[PDB]
Amino acid sequence: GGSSGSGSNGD
Amino acid sequence: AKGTNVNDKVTASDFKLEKTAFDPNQSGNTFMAANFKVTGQVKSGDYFTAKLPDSVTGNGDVDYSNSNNTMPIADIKSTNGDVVAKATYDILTKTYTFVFTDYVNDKENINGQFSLPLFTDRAKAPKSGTYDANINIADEMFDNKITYNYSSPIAGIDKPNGANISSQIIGVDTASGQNTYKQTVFVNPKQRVLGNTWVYIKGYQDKIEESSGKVSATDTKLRIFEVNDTSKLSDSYYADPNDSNLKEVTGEFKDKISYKYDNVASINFGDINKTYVVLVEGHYDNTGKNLKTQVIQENIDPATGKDYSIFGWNNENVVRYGGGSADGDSA
Ligand SMILES: [Mg+2]
Ligand SMILES: [Mg+2]
Repeated sequence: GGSSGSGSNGD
Repeated sequence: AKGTNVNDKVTASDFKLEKTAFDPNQSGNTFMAANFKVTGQVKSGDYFTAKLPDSVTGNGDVDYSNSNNTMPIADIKSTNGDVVAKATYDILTKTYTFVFTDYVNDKENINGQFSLPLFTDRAKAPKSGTYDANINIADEMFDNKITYNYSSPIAGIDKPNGANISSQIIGVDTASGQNTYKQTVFVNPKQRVLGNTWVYIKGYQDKIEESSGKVSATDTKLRIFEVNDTSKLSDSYYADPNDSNLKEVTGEFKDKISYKYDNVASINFGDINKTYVVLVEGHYDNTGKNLKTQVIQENIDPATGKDYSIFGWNNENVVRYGGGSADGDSA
C-alpha cells in the first residue's frame, strides 16, 4: 500500500 | 559488424523459468536463465539467438515502438571486466541476438550464462489461463508451461449501481527521450446501470510532485470505444482499436472533455449502459521520478437521484533487469 505493470529497460 | 549465425556451434543448458505462474496485473513477471557452451571457436561478429513464443515478451510494459522495436541489453562480460558479447532484443520478432566482441578472437571454448526477464504478452495472452511457452535457444527448443492469473479488470463498488473503473499502463517509452506512455482505461466493466457518470484521468495519484505523468490537451490523446460484448474484453488490459467489439465514439465526446484542472482529464460520460474502453496516449516529464497515475469514476443512481458512488484506481510500473556473463581462455 490497484493494478501495476512490469517491463525491462535493458540498461 | 553482425556476421555469421553460429547457433549450430552453441548449445544451451540447465534451462529453468524462475517461476511458472504469476499475475501480470500486479507487477508479476519471471526470468529465463541458462548456461551455454560454444563447442569450437568463434570471432568478432559471429552471433547466436534466443526466440520467444507468442505467450511471452521480453520488454513487457516498456514500449520500444519509438525506438525501432529494438531494445538494448546489458553487455555480457568476463570476470575481469571486458565485454564478451553485445546483446539486443527485437520486440516484433521476439528475438535475442548476442553478437561477440573481438575478445573472443584470441580465446577458445567459451562458456557462459544469462538471466533475462520475461513478461506477459497482453495482446496474445489476453485472458487468464495456462499457455504454452516453448523458448528457443541456439536452434534448440525448451518446453515450458506458463500461467497468467490476471487480477480482473472487472472491479468496483459492490452495489448494482456502484462506480466501477479500472486501468493499466501497458506501454512506456523510456529509451527514445520522447517519454510517451500507452494506458488502457476500462470504464464500467461491471456494465451496470449508471447515471450522470463522470471519469477523471490523472497522472499523479495523490501527490502531483511525485508522479512524472503529464495530462493536458497537448500531452494527451484520448480515444473512446463503446463495447458490444464485455464478455470478450481482455483480462490483460490490452485493447485493439480495430476490434469490431469496439466502436470508436470519440467524435461524440467533443464538448465532454476537460484539461482545465491540473494534470487531469475529465470525461462526461453521462447516462451510460455499456462498458467503454478509453485508449490513452500520454507523456511524462524528465523529472526522473516515477510515473504514477490514477483514474476516478463517480456516479449517481439513474432511478433514485441519491445513491452516490465514487471509485479510484492507481497505476504504476516496475523495472526488471537482464544479466549475463561468459569467459574463454587467454591464449
Ligand atoms: Mg543447438
Ligand atoms: Mg492540466
